[PDB]
Amino acid sequence: ADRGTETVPGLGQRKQQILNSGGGVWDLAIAMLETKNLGTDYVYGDGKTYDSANFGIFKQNWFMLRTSTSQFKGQTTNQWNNGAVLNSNLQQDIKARQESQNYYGPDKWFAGHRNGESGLSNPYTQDITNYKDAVNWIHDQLASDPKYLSDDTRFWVDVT
Ligand SMILES: OC[C@H]1O[C@@H](O[C@H]2[C@H](O)[C@H](O)[C@H](O[C@H]3[C@H](O)[C@H](O)[C@H](O[C@H]4[C@H](O)[C@H](O)[C@H](O)O[C@@H]4CO)O[C@@H]3CO)O[C@@H]2CO)[C@@H](O)[C@@H](O)[C@@H]1O
Repeated sequence: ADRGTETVPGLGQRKQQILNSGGGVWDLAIAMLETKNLGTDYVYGDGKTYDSANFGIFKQNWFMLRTSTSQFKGQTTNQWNNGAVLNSNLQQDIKARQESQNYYGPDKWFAGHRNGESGLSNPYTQDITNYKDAVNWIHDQLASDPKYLSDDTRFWVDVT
């Protein structure tokens, strides 16, 4: 199916760490879609390099990082490995994503997070809206009962 639910034993411990490190429910929804374990132990850079490499629990790409975060603004494409610090600093990870979205606004943040630099050309394309929709649905689920902020339930969407 398009979407569903699964139990990830222990995940509620990591949910609470995220919410105790400056994250909000909206951040948890984005992280929940990105990885099953709310973790950073996917392949380095998510298998990608330079502006496309992904770091942190949200799999933020280096283009977004270097253009919209206080921690990385001004840095170059070639400096992309600097983003890896987010894989082991959850607070900086959370802070960077929030600053990125507060720099670009939600719509353009979605576009550049999903489609990189070329997504900023038009944030309202269907592939971006599909991603937006998925994060909205997961947030609606987490927001429907406070238990979902501390139990081991994961709401997932297959964003084709
Ligand atoms: O694209 C955005 C974001 O996606 C990330 O991957 C997600 C993926 O989007 C989706 O949420 C995925 O959920 C899995 C889920 O964990 C279960 O394994 C599930 O299974 C099956 C399901 O139970 C049903 O039986 C269905 O009919 O068949 C499924 C397959 O057997 O399937 C879901 C769909 O895959 O979880 C991953 C994260 O692990 C990342 O790719 C990220 O980079 C990305 O930006």
